[PDB]
Amino acid sequence: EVQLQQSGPELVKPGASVKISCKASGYTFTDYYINWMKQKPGQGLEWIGRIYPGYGNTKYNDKFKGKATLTEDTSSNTAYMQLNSLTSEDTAVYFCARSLTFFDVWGAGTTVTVSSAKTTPPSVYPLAPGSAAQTNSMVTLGCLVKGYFPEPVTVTWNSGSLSSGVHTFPAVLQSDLYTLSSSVTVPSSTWPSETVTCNVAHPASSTKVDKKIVPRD
Amino acid sequence: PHSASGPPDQTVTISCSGSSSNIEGNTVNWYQQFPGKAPQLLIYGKDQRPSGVPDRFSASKSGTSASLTISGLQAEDEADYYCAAWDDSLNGWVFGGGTKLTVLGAPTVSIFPPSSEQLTSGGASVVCFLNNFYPKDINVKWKIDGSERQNGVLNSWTDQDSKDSTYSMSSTLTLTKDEYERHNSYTCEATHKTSTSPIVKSFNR
Repeated sequence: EVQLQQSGPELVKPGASVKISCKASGYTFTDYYINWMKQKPGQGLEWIGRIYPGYGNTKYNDKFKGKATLTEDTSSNTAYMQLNSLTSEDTAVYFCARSLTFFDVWGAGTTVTVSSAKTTPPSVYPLAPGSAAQTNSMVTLGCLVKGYFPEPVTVTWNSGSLSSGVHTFPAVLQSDLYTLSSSVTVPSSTWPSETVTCNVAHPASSTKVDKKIVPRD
Repeated sequence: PHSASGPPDQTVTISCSGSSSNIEGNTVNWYQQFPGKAPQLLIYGKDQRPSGVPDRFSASKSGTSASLTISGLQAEDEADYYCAAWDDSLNGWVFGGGTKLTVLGAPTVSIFPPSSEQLTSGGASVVCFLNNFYPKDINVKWKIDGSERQNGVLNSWTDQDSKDSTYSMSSTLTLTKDEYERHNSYTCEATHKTSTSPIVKSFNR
């Protein structure tokens, strides 16, 4: 099947450079005109650059002309976006698209954060109930992911097997550190019967930690 | 509009206007960006449906005025709809604002004391669940020994859940270990239209 997968994002200092790649599969890559579309935090979609399988190679948003270079390697089925002289305005999720008119296929997107702040791994704290009032029926467990930078972190419960009854709250920024929480509601007979764990990944610092939820004494 | 709150089964319509005619060449498309997903094209060439898109969607318009209609809204329809032209139609390609959707809203209903592990670091965070509620509007207050606290509270809402169409919020109150230990009662108080009196959860050290 058709898929686009981006990689190369992360933290970059203003003026620094980053190179994003998109890996295409499930279609004849050489046939299609490919683009990058970006979305700044809490804002709308914005076209960045296009490359068509012609004799030449490209179109650019005016603001990125001279700083960004869009290229492709048809032999590796890969699209590239070289970003130099990055500004704070460049912070956003970058999506690779394979339009036909018309962006019919999109990548998952990759977050690029242009900031002076340092990479800081998250402290992950298991949130076990501190009251016996909430027993039986449904028990709610928590995971607190505190003091990290930059976004994003990934939170799963039991490596993904626990999908339903999960609320992962959007992170709050405070003094260049993000904190988020995630709650999970399971039947009380599942916990502490069987293990419940939260899995936190912070690829910006290569942090990958699992915190088993153990009941309090 | 910049909004759109429709009940399941009812019709919805979105309008899009362009400053210049774009009926030529292509090229007017409609995209849908479901929460936590990449945009997905539903209609191209004004009224042609993309593969997989339900019959419920219909696109029309001409010149500078465009409309996207959904004869019957289903839970899976929620998200952000965008209007867009062709990058090679008028260059450069541009998108409409936000599909009419923008909001608030971020607690927890179920309260948690700081873990022993955190207290060791010299910090103390109290966390407060407010799950599966509607409407999104809700007010959460923190009281430490009866006194309301505004400083050091982080709130954060989830997008509307496609399974039950409810929202959930998380509210965290972060104090130093020293200040946490100089007080006894910690309360999370939620004001929501569903209850005449605020819902209260608390614990005492």
